[PDB]
Amino acid sequence: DEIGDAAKKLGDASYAFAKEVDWNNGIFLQAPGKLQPLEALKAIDKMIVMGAAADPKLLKAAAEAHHKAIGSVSGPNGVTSRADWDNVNAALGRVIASVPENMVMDVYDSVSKITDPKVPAYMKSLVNGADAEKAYEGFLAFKDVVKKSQVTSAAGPATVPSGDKIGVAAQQLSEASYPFLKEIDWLSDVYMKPLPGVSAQQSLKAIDKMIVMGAQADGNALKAAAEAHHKAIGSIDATGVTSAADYAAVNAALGRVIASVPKSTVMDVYNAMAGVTDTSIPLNMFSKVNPLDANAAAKAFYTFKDVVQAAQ
Amino acid sequence: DEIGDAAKKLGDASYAFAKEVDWNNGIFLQAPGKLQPLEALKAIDKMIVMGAAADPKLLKAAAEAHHKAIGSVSGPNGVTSRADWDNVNAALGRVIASVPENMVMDVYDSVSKITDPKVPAYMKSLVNGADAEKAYEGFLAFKDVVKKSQVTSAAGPATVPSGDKIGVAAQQLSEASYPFLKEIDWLSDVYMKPLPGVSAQQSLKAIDKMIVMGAQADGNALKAAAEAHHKAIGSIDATGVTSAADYAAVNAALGRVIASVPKSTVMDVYNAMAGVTDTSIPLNMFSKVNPLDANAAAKAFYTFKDVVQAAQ
Amino acid sequence: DEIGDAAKKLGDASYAFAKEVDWNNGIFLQAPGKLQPLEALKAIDKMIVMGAAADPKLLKAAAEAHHKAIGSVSGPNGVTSRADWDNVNAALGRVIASVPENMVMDVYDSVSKITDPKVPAYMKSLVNGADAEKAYEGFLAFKDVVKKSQVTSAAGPATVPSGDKIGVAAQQLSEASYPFLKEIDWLSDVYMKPLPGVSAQQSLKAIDKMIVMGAQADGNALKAAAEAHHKAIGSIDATGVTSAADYAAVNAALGRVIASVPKSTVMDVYNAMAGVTDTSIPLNMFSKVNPLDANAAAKAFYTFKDVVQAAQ
Ligand SMILES: CC(=O)O[C@H]1CC(C)(C)C(=C=C/C(C)=C/C=C/C=C/C=C(C)/C=C2C=C(/C=C/[C@@]34O[C@]3(C)C[C@@H](O)CC4(C)C)C(=O)O/2)[C@](C)(O)C1
Ligand SMILES: CC(=O)O[C@H]1CC(C)(C)C(=C=C/C(C)=C/C=C/C=C/C=C(C)/C=C2C=C(/C=C/[C@@]34O[C@]3(C)C[C@@H](O)CC4(C)C)C(=O)O/2)[C@](C)(O)C1
Ligand SMILES: CC(=O)O[C@H]1CC(C)(C)C(=C=C/C(C)=C/C=C/C=C/C=C(C)/C=C2C=C(/C=C/[C@@]34O[C@]3(C)C[C@@H](O)CC4(C)C)C(=O)O/2)[C@](C)(O)C1
Ligand SMILES: CC(=O)O[C@H]1CC(C)(C)C(=C=C/C(C)=C/C=C/C=C/C=C(C)/C=C2C=C(/C=C/[C@@]34O[C@]3(C)C[C@@H](O)CC4(C)C)C(=O)O/2)[C@](C)(O)C1
Ligand SMILES: CC(=O)O[C@H]1CC(C)(C)C(=C=C/C(C)=C/C=C/C=C/C=C(C)/C=C2C=C(/C=C/[C@@]34O[C@]3(C)C[C@@H](O)CC4(C)C)C(=O)O/2)[C@](C)(O)C1
Ligand SMILES: CC(=O)O[C@H]1CC(C)(C)C(=C=C/C(C)=C/C=C/C=C/C=C(C)/C=C2C=C(/C=C/[C@@]34O[C@]3(C)C[C@@H](O)CC4(C)C)C(=O)O/2)[C@](C)(O)C1
Ligand SMILES: CC(=O)O[C@H]1CC(C)(C)C(=C=C/C(C)=C/C=C/C=C/C=C(C)/C=C2C=C(/C=C/[C@@]34O[C@]3(C)C[C@@H](O)CC4(C)C)C(=O)O/2)[C@](C)(O)C1
Ligand SMILES: CC(=O)O[C@H]1CC(C)(C)C(=C=C/C(C)=C/C=C/C=C/C=C(C)/C=C2C=C(/C=C/[C@@]34O[C@]3(C)C[C@@H](O)CC4(C)C)C(=O)O/2)[C@](C)(O)C1
Ligand SMILES: CC(=O)O[C@H]1CC(C)(C)C(=C=C/C(C)=C/C=C/C=C/C=C(C)/C=C2C=C(/C=C/[C@@]34O[C@]3(C)C[C@@H](O)CC4(C)C)C(=O)O/2)[C@](C)(O)C1
Ligand SMILES: CC(=O)O[C@H]1CC(C)(C)C(=C=C/C(C)=C/C=C/C=C/C=C(C)/C=C2C=C(/C=C/[C@@]34O[C@]3(C)C[C@@H](O)CC4(C)C)C(=O)O/2)[C@](C)(O)C1
Ligand SMILES: CC(=O)O[C@H]1CC(C)(C)C(=C=C/C(C)=C/C=C/C=C/C=C(C)/C=C2C=C(/C=C/[C@@]34O[C@]3(C)C[C@@H](O)CC4(C)C)C(=O)O/2)[C@](C)(O)C1
Ligand SMILES: CC(=O)O[C@H]1CC(C)(C)C(=C=C/C(C)=C/C=C/C=C/C=C(C)/C=C2C=C(/C=C/[C@@]34O[C@]3(C)C[C@@H](O)CC4(C)C)C(=O)O/2)[C@](C)(O)C1
Ligand SMILES: CC(=O)O[C@H]1CC(C)(C)C(=C=C/C(C)=C/C=C/C=C/C=C(C)/C=C2C=C(/C=C/[C@@]34O[C@]3(C)C[C@@H](O)CC4(C)C)C(=O)O/2)[C@](C)(O)C1
Repeated sequence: DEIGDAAKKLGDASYAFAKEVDWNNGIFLQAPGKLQPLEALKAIDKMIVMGAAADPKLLKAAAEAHHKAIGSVSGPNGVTSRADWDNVNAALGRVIASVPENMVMDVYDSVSKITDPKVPAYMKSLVNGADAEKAYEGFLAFKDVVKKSQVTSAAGPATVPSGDKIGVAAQQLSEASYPFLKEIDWLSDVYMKPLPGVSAQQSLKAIDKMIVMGAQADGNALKAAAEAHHKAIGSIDATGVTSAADYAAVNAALGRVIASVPKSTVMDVYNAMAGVTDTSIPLNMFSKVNPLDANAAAKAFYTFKDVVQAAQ
Repeated sequence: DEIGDAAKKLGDASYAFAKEVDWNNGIFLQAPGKLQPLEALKAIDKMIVMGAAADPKLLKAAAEAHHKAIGSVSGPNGVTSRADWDNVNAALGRVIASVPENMVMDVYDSVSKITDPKVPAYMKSLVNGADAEKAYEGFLAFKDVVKKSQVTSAAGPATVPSGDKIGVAAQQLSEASYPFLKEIDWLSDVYMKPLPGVSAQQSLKAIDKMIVMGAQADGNALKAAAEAHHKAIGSIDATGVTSAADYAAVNAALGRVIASVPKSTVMDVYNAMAGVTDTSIPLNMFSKVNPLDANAAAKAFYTFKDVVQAAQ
Repeated sequence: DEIGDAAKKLGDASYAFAKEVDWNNGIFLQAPGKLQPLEALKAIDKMIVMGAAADPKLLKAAAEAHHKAIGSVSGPNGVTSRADWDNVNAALGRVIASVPENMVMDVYDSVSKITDPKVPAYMKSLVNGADAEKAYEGFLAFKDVVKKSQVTSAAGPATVPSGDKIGVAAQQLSEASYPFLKEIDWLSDVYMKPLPGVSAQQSLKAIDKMIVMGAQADGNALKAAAEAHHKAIGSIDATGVTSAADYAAVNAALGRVIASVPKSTVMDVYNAMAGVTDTSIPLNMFSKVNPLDANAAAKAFYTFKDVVQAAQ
């Protein structure tokens, strides 16, 4: 199609740059400058709004393209194959075209507000400058083709079930675990400390299982879950804690996402995460909160997941 | 006997409740409400007084019953068999009957002072309420049978060597290690942080080795060691640290306990604990004290254990 | 030779003491009293000056003697064989005789300033006192033989290369990593916290690989690298951080040391260190600094090592 043809031209312009980027650099776990959690949350919110508006089948296809790209990584910089680079870019271009321009620009603007002005020059300094310049000229041509195809209005929101078994169970989980939620330091930098002993390629294989799960999940359930997180961001207090009602709606929506893929897909995520998560990480997190509230939350989670399991 | 027959009736009333308690919940590592270390120490002291007064052969038998019960645990909640539930309850009833009523009530009163009033309702909320009520009615009938057999005066105290090789060596250990003892934060919540990567059932198998060791140990030596801890609690300062003299008496008494079982029984404890203790736990503890005082204490310990080893 | 013959007499006098010392005690990782980092750095500086003045072939031979001695360790206290004790003492005596008396006395004076006056008595208390006294009388006789052979003036400095590929690359590494260097707490006691789960004998086998590497490295390159550290100490600020220029000269000098042994010698060090370094140690260090500056330093290091690798 037009975007796919344009992605091939973009690859001609940009794959030399892609091969030189060191994708295994740990810097990409960090914020693009000083960490500003609530300012960053505004940018994530714009992304969540955009993802909720995007065509669910095109989001699926873009996830699938990234899964395939992970399988073709080679060499010391972690670069995917030329064909997969193009396949990812085409799929993302189709996603971009499925939402109105203002939603895309809102992401750009909100990310630019948290990005240190010196970040582009530092990134470019690690690669061949002419190749980066050629890649960017390629991007500018590509986005013109994307815009030609781009919708001018956003699709409406998802339907939200009420009183289903997961929703009822989520109320109980949320009441039991909100004290724990309120204890957690949502503004900490700890979430960007690296996983001890885990290479980027090993992390990527765990992320892959979540990408695969996303591609399998029900698109309407995913959309509704994104919408619930947008609501929740809007209701935070000064410490970043969402309201109790919005938390419960997040838990219900995520339970419905879990139940929209088979057990094996979810266990693949869990098992891959278990392989990369040092056992001191849960201990460190637990140690920062009230231990009674954490055990109350965990007991409630293990009860809730039985309701999800039955629905799944 | 009368208590054993009553324990069978108690089991008819209470085993349904036992099967539904989630014995693998980590909450039981935590204080029953907000941690109040010096108030809890008062409760532990009442337990120590009671244990020192109890019949050593009945304490032994109760330890043995728990060892046997650990072997029959099954199912997702960690419940022991019906037969072993009864065997534990009978053995504990005999222990209770071997001390005067006031010592038992002193434990109840001192634990009640640290227990949040909402704890019973939270526990009951996790199980079938009718079964918990039936279990408690069973307990009330059982305690009447126990009371009929209960002594009215406490048995006398233990015999204690003075100037034996272990006692002399304990003086040296204690002088070398009291600076370390004083450094430790006895009022911290860290001792209730869980063992990373270790399930409740794995921890239980390590605890089993200590229960086995207690069942083998000399009852008079155990009694004397309990009495030494009661005295040591009496002399604590405002930070919880006992006097140097009472510390030395504890070390001597514990050395005599160690030497009252064979080497293999003690090494079974050590090896099981090594299997559940993350190597960062000793480091974390060491990092909170003066490193010279910790090495002085450790060197003194490894000297002391040679005297214990020879006596053993 | 005269020093070797005298080392045999020293061994007759001191090996009984050596067998008694508990060389596996962790206390030797710690400062000899309260840690005083900048005062200790003055003593290290005197050792660096002395090492830079010492005969490089005799330093090599003394490193080799320690490598051999590690291989003959036996028994619970970690003592090397009698023959290797003598071989080490003779080799060290020859090193001492290769520098002027004032450089040796300067080390003694600067270490004595950081050593708590009670340290000698505590060490002696752990061994047979008569054997320690016999060993010290032996040392006093030995040092008289060493002095008879001792030079009266210091050998000259090393040649400092300029503009070689390693030096040019070190400029770039140093510019990129100086922000990280400035963040590190150089005055912390953390560097003397022990390695979790690693015995002294396991640590010793990792140190052995560095001793072997030192014995193989170019003596002039080692000398120049010592001299660069002496200069860097001279330019420290109140937090202990050397100047940017002296840091760059250290990096250049160390790169030349690395490139003066084959890759396999360096990888033997790395692999042995990987076997004794808990993966939480890099995380703990990373967590104390700016994560962007640490990743900038690391990316620059992995670029720099490619230049070293080509030269090597
Ligand atoms: C249902 C559900 O769960 O959905 C989930 C789905 C996902 C996908 C997983 C997900 C996500 C992530 C999302 C949405 C990411 C969105 C990314 C958007 C990127 C936008 C970009 C780069 C935009 C721009 C705009 C630019 C403009 C450049 C110029 O105008 C400038 C300034 C000046 C002009 O003179 C010239 C110009 C050159 C024209 C530019 O250069 O770039 C999320 C949040 O998890 C939700
Ligand atoms: C650790 C490791 O190894 O990770 C490996 C992981 C993988 C996945 C295997 C891998 C890979 C591939 C990767 C990451 C590819 C990333 C591609 C990103 C593509 C982004 C695109 C196209 C984004 C946009 C945004 C657009 C915006 C367009 C507009 O806003 C613009 C401007 C101006 C408006 O006026 C009009 C507009 C139209 C609204 C657009 O048109 O396009 C790799 C490299 O191997 C690394
Ligand atoms: C199209 C598109 O946009 O896709 C995007 C969609 C998203 C959603 C935005 C997105 C994402 C994120 C995704 C998918 C996240 C997935 C999360 C999965 C979580 C799974 C969990 C917690 C699983 C488990 C399993 C457990 C098991 C526990 C037990 O068995 C254990 C051990 C032992 C038993 O004795 C008891 C037991 C208790 C039974 C547990 O405790 O937990 C992504 C990547 O961006 C792609
Ligand atoms: C910086 C900042 O301020 O950020 C703010 C951002 C927000 C969004 C506003 C905000 C918030 C709210 C947040 C994060 C809420 C998070 C909720 C997470 C819910 C996750 C759920 C339910 C996941 C699961 C996984 C499940 C797995 C189930 C199974 O695998 C299990 C086990 C075992 C299998 O055998 C069977 C199975 C069924 C397969 C399940 O059943 O459920 C907050 C707090 O305000 C912070
Ligand atoms: C570009 C940029 O800046 O992006 C920014 C974007 C954001 C969104 C703003 C952002 C953010 C915030 C994020 C991701 C927050 C994530 C928070 C996660 C918190 C996780 C917690 C608490 C986990 C746990 C696990 C626990 C386990 C407890 C137990 O298992 C334990 C031990 C032992 C068992 O016996 C009992 C048990 C009870 C079961 C616990 O107790 O707690 C950030 C970082 O600012 C970056
Ligand atoms: C030598 C040596 O080392 O010994 C070691 C031995 C051990 C065993 C290992 C050891 C230990 C632990 C010990 C001793 C534990 C002791 C536990 C005691 C439990 C006591 C209980 C539950 C008592 C009560 C009392 C109750 C009263 C209820 C009522 O009166 C109430 C209010 C009102 C009435 O109207 C109705 C009523 C219903 C009548 C009740 O309901 O319960 C230790 C410390 O390590 C020392
Ligand atoms: C992680 C995991 O799996 O752990 C597993 C570990 C095990 C061991 C295998 C296991 C098990 C079994 C367990 C824990 C059993 C516990 C039993 C407790 C019994 C307690 C008893 C009888 C206590 C008392 C107290 C009494 C007090 C009586 C009086 O004070 C009363 C009232 C009133 C006074 O006026 C008169 C009095 C007479 C003075 C009494 O008469 O009796 C299980 C379940 O499998 C879990
Ligand atoms: C009837 C009744 O009431 O029973 C109750 C009685 C109690 C007492 C109240 C009770 C309890 C608690 C109990 C039993 C506690 C037991 C504690 C045991 C501690 C044992 C220790 C530290 C053992 C070791 C072994 C070590 C070995 C070290 C070395 O070998 C190593 C690696 C390598 C060699 O090269 C050098 C070495 C240096 C030689 C060491 O360093 O330490 C309980 C459970 O309540 C039951
Ligand atoms: C909250 C609060 O305030 O609490 C307060 C409570 C108190 C009680 C008042 C208090 C206090 C004092 C305390 C805790 C003192 C603790 C003393 C512990 C002593 C433990 C000893 C000796 C244990 C052992 C184990 C041994 C093992 C020996 C062997 O295995 C070894 C190695 C190797 C084998 O080959 C041979 C072997 C021979 C088998 C041994 O020889 O000895 C304090 C500080 O005031 C705090
Ligand atoms: C190029 C390269 O790689 O260099 C590296 C090489 C190394 C070797 C690895 C290295 C190193 C370490 C170095 C140099 C260590 C130096 C050690 C020196 C020790 C000196 C000693 C014990 C000196 C003395 C002096 C004493 C004097 C005693 C008396 O006078 C006193 C007071 C009073 C008189 O009345 C009696 C007396 C009895 C006469 C004594 O008793 O002891 C370094 C730094 O890494 C650099
Ligand atoms: C964990 C573990 O197991 O580690 C194992 C590691 C090994 C390596 C295997 C091992 C071993 C052996 C070891 C450590 C041996 C150490 C030997 C040290 C020797 C030091 C010597 C000779 C130092 C000096 C200093 C001198 C100074 C002389 C003068 O200044 C003096 C006074 C006075 C001036 O007026 C004149 C002077 C002339 C200037 C001198 O003449 O001599 C062991 C024991 O097995 C432990
Ligand atoms: C004669 C005399 O005086 O001798 C004395 C001389 C001295 C010098 C004073 C002395 C000393 C100290 C010495 C020798 C120190 C030696 C330091 C060596 C440092 C080596 C380092 C960091 C090596 C590496 C290797 C790495 C590998 C990384 C990778 O491969 C990895 C994993 C995976 C790939 O995919 C990518 C990769 C990135 C390629 C790395 O990242 O780092 C001593 C002991 O006193 C003796
Ligand atoms: C207390 C106090 O204040 O102390 C003050 C003390 C000072 C000295 C004044 C001071 C300072 C400065 C300091 C410490 C500087 C430290 C510099 C360290 C440089 C280390 C280097 C370059 C090491 C290496 C190792 C390399 C390995 C390369 C390879 O193995 C690699 C990877 C992979 C293989 O396949 C190939 C290979 C080629 C084999 C390499 O290429 O390089 C400061 C900060 O002021 C503090």
